[PDB]
Amino acid sequence: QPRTFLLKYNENGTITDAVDCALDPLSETKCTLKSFTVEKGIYQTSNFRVQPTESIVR
Amino acid sequence: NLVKNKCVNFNFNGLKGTGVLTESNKKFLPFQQFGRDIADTTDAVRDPQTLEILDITPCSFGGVSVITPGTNTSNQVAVLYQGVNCTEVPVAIHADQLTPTWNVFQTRAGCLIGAEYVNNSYECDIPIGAGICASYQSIIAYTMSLGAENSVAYSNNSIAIPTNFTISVTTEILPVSMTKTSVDCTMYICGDSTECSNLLLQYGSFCTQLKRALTGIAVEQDKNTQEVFAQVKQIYKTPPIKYFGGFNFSQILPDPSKPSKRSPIEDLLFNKVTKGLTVLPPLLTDEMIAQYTSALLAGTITSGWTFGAGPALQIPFPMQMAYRFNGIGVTQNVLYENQKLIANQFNSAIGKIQDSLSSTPSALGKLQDVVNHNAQALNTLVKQLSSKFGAISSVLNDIFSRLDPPEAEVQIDRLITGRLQSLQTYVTQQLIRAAEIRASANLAATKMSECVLGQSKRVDFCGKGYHLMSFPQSAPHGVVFLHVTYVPAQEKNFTTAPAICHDGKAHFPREGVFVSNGTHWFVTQRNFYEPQIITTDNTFVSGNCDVVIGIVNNTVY
Amino acid sequence: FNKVTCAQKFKGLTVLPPLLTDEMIAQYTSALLAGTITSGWTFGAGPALQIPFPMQMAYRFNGIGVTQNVLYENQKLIANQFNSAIGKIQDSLSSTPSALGKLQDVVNHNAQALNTLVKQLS
Amino acid sequence: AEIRASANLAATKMSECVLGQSKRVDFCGKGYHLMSFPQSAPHGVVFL
Amino acid sequence: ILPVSMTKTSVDCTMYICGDSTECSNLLLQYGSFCTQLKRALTGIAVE
Amino acid sequence: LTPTWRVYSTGSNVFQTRAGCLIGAEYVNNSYECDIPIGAGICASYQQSIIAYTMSLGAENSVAYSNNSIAIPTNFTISVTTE
Ligand SMILES: *[C@@H]1O[C@H](CO)[C@@H](O)[C@H](O)[C@H]1NC(C)=O
Ligand SMILES: *[C@@H]1O[C@H](CO)[C@@H](O)[C@H](O)[C@H]1NC(C)=O
Ligand SMILES: *[C@@H]1O[C@H](CO)[C@@H](O)[C@H](O)[C@H]1NC(C)=O
Ligand SMILES: *[C@@H]1O[C@H](CO)[C@@H](O)[C@H](O)[C@H]1NC(C)=O
Ligand SMILES: *[C@@H]1O[C@H](CO)[C@@H](O)[C@H](O)[C@H]1NC(C)=O
Ligand SMILES: *[C@@H]1O[C@H](CO)[C@@H](O)[C@H](O)[C@H]1NC(C)=O
Ligand SMILES: *[C@@H]1O[C@H](CO)[C@@H](O)[C@H](O)[C@H]1NC(C)=O
Repeated sequence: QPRTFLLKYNENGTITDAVDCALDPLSETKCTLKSFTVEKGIYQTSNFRVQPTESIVR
Repeated sequence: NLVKNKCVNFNFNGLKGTGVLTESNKKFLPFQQFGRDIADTTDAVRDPQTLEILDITPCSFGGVSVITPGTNTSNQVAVLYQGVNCTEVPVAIHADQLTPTWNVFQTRAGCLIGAEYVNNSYECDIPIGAGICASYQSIIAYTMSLGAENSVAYSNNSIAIPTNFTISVTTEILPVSMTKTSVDCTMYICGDSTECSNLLLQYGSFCTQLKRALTGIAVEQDKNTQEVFAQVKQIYKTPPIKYFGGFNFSQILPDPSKPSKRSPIEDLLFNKVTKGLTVLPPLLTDEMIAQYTSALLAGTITSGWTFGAGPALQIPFPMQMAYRFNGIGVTQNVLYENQKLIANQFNSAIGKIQDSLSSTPSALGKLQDVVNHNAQALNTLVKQLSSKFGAISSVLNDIFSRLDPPEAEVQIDRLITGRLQSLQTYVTQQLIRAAEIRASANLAATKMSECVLGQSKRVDFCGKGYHLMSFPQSAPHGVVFLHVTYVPAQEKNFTTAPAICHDGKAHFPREGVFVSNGTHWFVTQRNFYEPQIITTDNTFVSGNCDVVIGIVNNTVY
Repeated sequence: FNKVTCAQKFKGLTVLPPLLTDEMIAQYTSALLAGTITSGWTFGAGPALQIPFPMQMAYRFNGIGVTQNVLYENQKLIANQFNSAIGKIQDSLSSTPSALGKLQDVVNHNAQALNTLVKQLS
Repeated sequence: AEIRASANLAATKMSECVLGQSKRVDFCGKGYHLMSFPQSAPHGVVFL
Repeated sequence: ILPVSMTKTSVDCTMYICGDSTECSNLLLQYGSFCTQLKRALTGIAVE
Repeated sequence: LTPTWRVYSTGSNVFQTRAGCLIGAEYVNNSYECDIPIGAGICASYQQSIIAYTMSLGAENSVAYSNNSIAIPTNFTISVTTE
């Protein structure tokens, strides 16, 4: 399933945690902000929620 | 098959793209086929198999905004939809987790889902727009309040004359200068590669222009400091004795025990504020800037304000304040009769200045914003080196060794353009930010001249209220002012009249207003209740009686 | 408000509504207008202190160096002159001889920049 | 940036021409200033 | 008459450059952090 | 490097500054007004030779906060500036 993930590394090429974007508005904001920590405030997302459907050949 | 009202990828006549088919509109004609609006992208298409029309629409261009109480606290969200009304169904198909976070409130900006609207109003916390704000266990949307409701009982023949004052000190923070940055263009974009330099000089004086532009910014920062401070070439010294008529200045005068001679307030301010690139040091160091501040501070405690217009003329502080009180419109007798009270109020007020700065998280925020901005820009510029810029490798040497000479020239040119484009973007930001700092520097210089070197009659310029004094304090990349203001208090109502007619002649007050408690009429100034017996000295006879509206009978004698 | 007087959402262009609405801004000016009539130049430097308007006019007349008796002895004449002057303001602005052009140029430039951004996509 | 300069200028007129009497020449209109009245406008302010 | 505020405009960088092209996402990402730089710059204007 | 460049690379007239190392100027213990800015309160000028020093803010004049004491002018001077 095509998704977008924010992979985090600890200077050793190993993932400590990953943000699953498009899962919910909270995670999508972290995906747009490119940071696991979000400061207090209002932010605008990049519309990662929607995904393309099956292509229609015509 | 064909699918309507979905996010499918349309492929009519080999035209790729993702959109929504919708229905047939726009009045398609045999000549008008594959039509497009000002947005182009062929918003309307004709079916290949049939003759129907499909209007392509972008897949859920909602541009939603998410409100967060910060990850430090508990996680919560309230998505605000811009333009979309209460229905909120751009793409109903989506993961079930965020379906509840589409508790429905329709604002002017749009429908807000994820918080409960509260009919109560409070000071704005998280601005959501359209006169609505947010506040976190659960975030609540509340209409902002313009302030406490107040009403003035306006009435003719009625005046409210103050009977008390209050000495108040307020803190004003103004950035004065940025951090000078110098960059070697050859070293920045062509690292350890002489062959790269052989191609860089082929581009021309593009590198020279960027270096020259940053030079003007760097020399301007020293000018800004020379404008706010360095306004008095003479360096005065605080008198040995420090008995300034009961007034206390130990919190602002330089501390002999301090190695850097910074004042206790200045020390508090300093602590709070925290290749190819270079950070040039400022011409005026803190030890010299603070010396400039001490000279102005020592030149205002004694010698009055005269020192800002010529020679310094000694004037005892109790007398100096009296004159300043005359400026606000209060007879000097008030200062001398209440010297003990005013001195205590000034001492108490200045004592709380340090606590106000320490307690406030946003204290010295203006100075910190400058530091956090240019430092971020330098970090962002450095990260541009790792950017590929559509090249085989960010390493110049790598491209040379792994590619043929006629094939390399394409790639380095691609990389050289990318690095140059990123570098000139940073210079443009610095130039724009320099203008903003320059405006503050000019504003700070004006306040130094008008509020410190003299007394300003401008309303709400030095401080909130009637301006009395001003004391500057040095700060990292900025200045701090301590405005001393006059604020009336304890007002009482009195009955007034435009004029008093005696022996057939109208008597207008030379200064102050006419007051009377109900028995006898009096003359008091407009900023302090000081009753005075009406005589011919304080009232000038002008014009015949029976020509003014609202006169009252009385015996002026 | 009357005389001052889209499809870009497809390409990502958006307009953020102001935090303070027009009614909210208009309410702020009403407080300032009410504050400066009942009280004179005192509400901006502490608690508001009531004063009759002719008394306030006389003392503002004293600011320019004119004695108070001038205002009181010509209260009717001054009021009529002031009243007629206010009336001419409405019709002068209603003619719109590019008087409100300073505000409209801000809107025109903003629309011009957005328009040229979309046209550059072609 | 230009708007901010004008916005700051409007604040000074708000605090001096309306909140008090200004002795600055040609600041609050032409002639000896007496008082001023703010009026809201779309994306701007108007002084009388 | 003095202007006070201008129109607050925010533009999504990815949508403007790439017209729903998944492959273009990769390229723009490789270009660098100009997308975040422009959004942050416009955000400061809107707040101001 | 060339022999002429070595003279300005290492010599007797060496005076390290916060800005960096300075060669070709002699550090004078006296202080005068700034002529050519260098950095960190250091200014240089060509007196015969190039001399580096610390800029002086101004003359040290002390006034007396003597209470029951006042100084009033007995003359005046009209001057014209230029902006
Ligand atoms: C005025 O206020 C001060 C402090 O607010 C208070 O100490 C004093 O008693 C009051 N009355 C007089 C006459 O000063
Ligand atoms: C000023 O206040 C400080 C606070 O501790 C005190 O130590 C000092 O004696 C005071 N000086 C005068 C002159 O009031
Ligand atoms: C009102 O003022 C008169 C004038 O001195 C005085 O005789 C009388 O006691 C006052 N009445 C009060 C303060 O209630
Ligand atoms: C005072 O104001 C009231 C309110 O209408 C008015 O009726 C009365 O005539 C006024 N008195 C004077 C002397 O202006
Ligand atoms: C007192 O007031 C009355 C009525 O306002 C007026 O006619 C008269 O001239 C005034 N003076 C004397 C001395 O009566
Ligand atoms: C003047 O100041 C001194 C301290 O320098 C103090 O002892 C004296 O009481 C003050 N008053 C004079 C004598 O005017
Ligand atoms: C001082 O006054 C005398 C008047 O004779 C004259 O020398 C001049 O006007 C004044 N001097 C200066 C330097 O202004």
